[PDB]
Amino acid sequence: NLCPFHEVFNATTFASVYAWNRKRSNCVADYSVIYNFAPFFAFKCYGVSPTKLNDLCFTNVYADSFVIRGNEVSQIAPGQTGNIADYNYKLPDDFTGCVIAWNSNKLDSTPSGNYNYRYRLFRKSKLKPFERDISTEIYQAGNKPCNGVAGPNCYSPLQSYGFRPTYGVGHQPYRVVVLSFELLHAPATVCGPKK
Amino acid sequence: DIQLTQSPSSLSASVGDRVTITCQASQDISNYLNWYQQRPGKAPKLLIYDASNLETGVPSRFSGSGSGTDFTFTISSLQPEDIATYYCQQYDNPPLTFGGGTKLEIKRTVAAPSVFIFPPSDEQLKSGTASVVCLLNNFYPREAKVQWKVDNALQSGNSQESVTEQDSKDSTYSLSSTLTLSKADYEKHKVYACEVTHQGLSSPVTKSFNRGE
Amino acid sequence: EIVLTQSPGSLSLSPGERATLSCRASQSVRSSYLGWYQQKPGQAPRLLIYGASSRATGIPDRFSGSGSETDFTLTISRLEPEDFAVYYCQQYDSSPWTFGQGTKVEIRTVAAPSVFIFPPSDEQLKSGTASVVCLLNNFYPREAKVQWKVDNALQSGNSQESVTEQDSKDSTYSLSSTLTLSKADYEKHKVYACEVTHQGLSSPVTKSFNRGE
Amino acid sequence: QVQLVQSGAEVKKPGASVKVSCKASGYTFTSYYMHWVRQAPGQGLEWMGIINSSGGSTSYAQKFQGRVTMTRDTSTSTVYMELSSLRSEDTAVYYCARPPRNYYDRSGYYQRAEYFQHWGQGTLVTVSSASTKGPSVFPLAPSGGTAALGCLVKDYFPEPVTVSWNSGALTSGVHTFPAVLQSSGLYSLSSVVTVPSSSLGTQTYICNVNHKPSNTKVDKRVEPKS
Amino acid sequence: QVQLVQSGPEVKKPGTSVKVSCKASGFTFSSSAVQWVRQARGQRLEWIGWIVVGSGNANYAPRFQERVTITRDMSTNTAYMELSSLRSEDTAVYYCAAPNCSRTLCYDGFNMWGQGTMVTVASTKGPSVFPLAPSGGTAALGCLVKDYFPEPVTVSWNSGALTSGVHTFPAVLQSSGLYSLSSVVTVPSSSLGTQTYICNVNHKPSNTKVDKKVEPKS
Repeated sequence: NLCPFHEVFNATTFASVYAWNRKRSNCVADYSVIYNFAPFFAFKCYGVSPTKLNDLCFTNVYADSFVIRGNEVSQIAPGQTGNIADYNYKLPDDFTGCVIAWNSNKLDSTPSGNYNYRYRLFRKSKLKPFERDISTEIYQAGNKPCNGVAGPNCYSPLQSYGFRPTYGVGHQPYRVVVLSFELLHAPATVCGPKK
Repeated sequence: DIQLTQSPSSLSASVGDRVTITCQASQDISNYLNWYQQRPGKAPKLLIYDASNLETGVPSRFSGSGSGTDFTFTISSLQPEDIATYYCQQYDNPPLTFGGGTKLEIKRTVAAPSVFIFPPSDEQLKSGTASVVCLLNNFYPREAKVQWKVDNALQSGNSQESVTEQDSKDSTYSLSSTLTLSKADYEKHKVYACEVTHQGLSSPVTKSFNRGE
Repeated sequence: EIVLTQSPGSLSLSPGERATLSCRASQSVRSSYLGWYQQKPGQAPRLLIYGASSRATGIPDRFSGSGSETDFTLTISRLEPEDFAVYYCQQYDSSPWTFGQGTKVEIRTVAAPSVFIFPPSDEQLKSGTASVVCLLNNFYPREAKVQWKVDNALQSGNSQESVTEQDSKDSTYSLSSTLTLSKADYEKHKVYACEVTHQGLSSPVTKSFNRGE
Repeated sequence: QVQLVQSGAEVKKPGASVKVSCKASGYTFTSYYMHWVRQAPGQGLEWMGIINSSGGSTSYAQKFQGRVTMTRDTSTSTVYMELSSLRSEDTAVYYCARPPRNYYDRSGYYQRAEYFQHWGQGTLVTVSSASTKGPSVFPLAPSGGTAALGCLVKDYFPEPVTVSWNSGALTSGVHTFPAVLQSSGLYSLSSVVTVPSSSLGTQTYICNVNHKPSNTKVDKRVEPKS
Repeated sequence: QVQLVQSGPEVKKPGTSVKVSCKASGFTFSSSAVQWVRQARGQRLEWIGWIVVGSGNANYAPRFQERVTITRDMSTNTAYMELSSLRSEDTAVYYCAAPNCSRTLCYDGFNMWGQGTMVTVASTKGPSVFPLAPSGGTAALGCLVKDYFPEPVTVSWNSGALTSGVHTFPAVLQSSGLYSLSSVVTVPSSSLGTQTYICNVNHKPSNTKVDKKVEPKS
């Protein structure tokens, strides 16, 4: 009976970038509730003007939440390359939506290191747009069967960040929420407070 | 239009040194300033965007800073592959403009050249022209002297030199000297030599050959 | 740890015929994580074959490999002069990646050494120590004797010998014998000789000089 | 995998026109702006203009307004740049560049992101009245050590020629010297490579020379003189 | 021209900690992995340990697991190996190897190799270079590089323009504890009064660069 944005932004724990969470309607997109979490940077909404979002209607709205590090926040954008952009979360080049990222060193960092947030390091192919990969197969440096053995020329495809409060901003955790505005040939379910 | 003055024109530093380049805008351009790297014969490669943001895959030794009119590009530890010409570009207002460019050169230890000599091919001798070549491979510094001798007679004005850019790996240079003669004048003599003088050589190194031997 | 047995420890064979080298594993090794390396004397090793039977890029067809679970074999079809080096097998299967002991390969016809003698330089005589040198150049086999004579008096305990490895072109050796004396004892005598005995010499070859002549 | 492949180098007379293509692949073509930047031989970079790959709307720099036209073909994912009324000041290497997508901030203001993340290999346009001549490729034969061999690419116009070794399989120790401008107005360069002298009797060395303005492709086998 | 270039030789008194590094160039570094081995003069090769530059996971040999630390810096494409508590028998030539890895696939064998850097575990002394003068046949001349600690000295002839017929003998260790070797070359006797012969000796531990001219004695 309303758009529960807090459930995505006020959530206690975000998902790892290789297993990014998706949530998706029938509601009023009152985006002001997101400011309880302060403005950050680079809304970088592509194809969508956010000051018009309060008087626009869409079929659905997809909130993809995860956590990466600082110097990778720039990869969450159409047509970007890199570790996260190729092997974890891929945005399409015709992406009509927004990306809201903010520092969370206060939330996702512990003195011993938050090794719960993980990211994919090896993959034989680059990810298609909005494609999730939760594989655990050990990649082999070469063309051989590790048979699960993680060691010589046989690498665990996932690595942990290990966020600590003492890291630089380029290595500090950042919470990311990607908002995809789905306009299908169907009745609109999410309207702005001004319709 | 907005004018970008890039400084210096060129500089030479050793591997591991701190390199600093400056770019001043004629007007306030906020942080809308990018830094590109162009290797010889290649297209410009974006290293920094929006004054201080690193492009994906750019080493952490590269950095940018500045807001307004003065901007700084910094390499914290110069590496052999960093050989190139660097450009600053603003997009605060069209038309987009680029800086004059800054050519980065590397200072390394003295390396003596390896000298080779190449007689003209029979396929070229069929054409009436003979091109003898003298190669000076992998040397530093750039300065060197090549002297052509035909039957011990010194030549001049019938040769042209060509130097390669600083190799992106060993930071050395390579030079080629082409001597051009007519087929009659080439067949009229016997000994053909190129004498090389360089800082890494205690004595001039002469590479020679005899025609038809 | 996976012990790598190497057999034989030494292998003396003339160039041309088939060469077989065995690498034995302490326990079964998956025939894929395995490589063979050639280390030339005073050089970094270089890969020849990986996966026991797959030839790497840049290696001629004359080298081949036989792979099994515990036995591994390297066969040279035609031995070449530059193929005389040490061969090591390595497994990438289980850490630690142990190395084989290495099978050294050598051989040629008897070649007599060319003997030269070098008095101490004046620049060295300024320092108070005199060094006389006797060079035995290009010989085979490796066994030979140098004997120093100072005024026909045989020397012992004041000479040191050094031998180069088998040359990559003619498969010969070279030796240098250094006789170290004090300047006073060097000036107290006149004739200085080195006498060489080798299989290629029917009589001992003596090379001598006179001090200050 | 974002690829921008430009057309071959051309030579045009002063006053004529030229059209350079840039085929894009590996990404959604119509989602990005395409810019053109030219660089004169030994000079800096000069921004020419921008085209929207979806609608085709263009924006040119003032000094090129009236001489340059940028077009786009979505079915082939190709951006074209045509320059008319050519002068000697237009002889240059022309690059097609792709920056990322522009965006909006919170206050609803259009934010441009014009930092060129991808580039084409460039296209050399030579404005000259001289004729096009294909080069001649002569072998530079080598005579446990290290030997040097190569190929002399002589008497061609205009630049450039591209020389590879063994179809690109041999890149170690290769030095392709810049072309010298002889007194005859023709260009001549040499491409050399140092190899082990033990590999001279086993490995085959073939230099591949390409001069596209004259449609010349030559594979010269370099052997020791016998 | 894919290659793996490392630092020069270091020579450090016992008890200290030594840092060796290998910088790779020409290929995708993050995809590959670097193995570190060592070899003593006259003995077999021994495997110290291997690290994955992309993952950062380092595996060490059981013998040296406590005393080695293998790290990597991905910004400069460099792999580091640190040895703590240097013991006198640890003197050896250290090598670093890595397969030729592109972005997509990796070469199945350790294709590329480092040049090999020697490590000696006394004080440093520069050598003295003395001429060994020649006296249509064949003459022999050379250079005696005496009284240097430690190895290695590198001797070229005419800055590398003279290679055929050159024998650089392995260094001998004198009773004083200092090393000495000789580098000789055989030339035609008809060139002694035409061609100049200069031996270029380099002892990098003592920053000694010498170019000695060898003439027939007069």
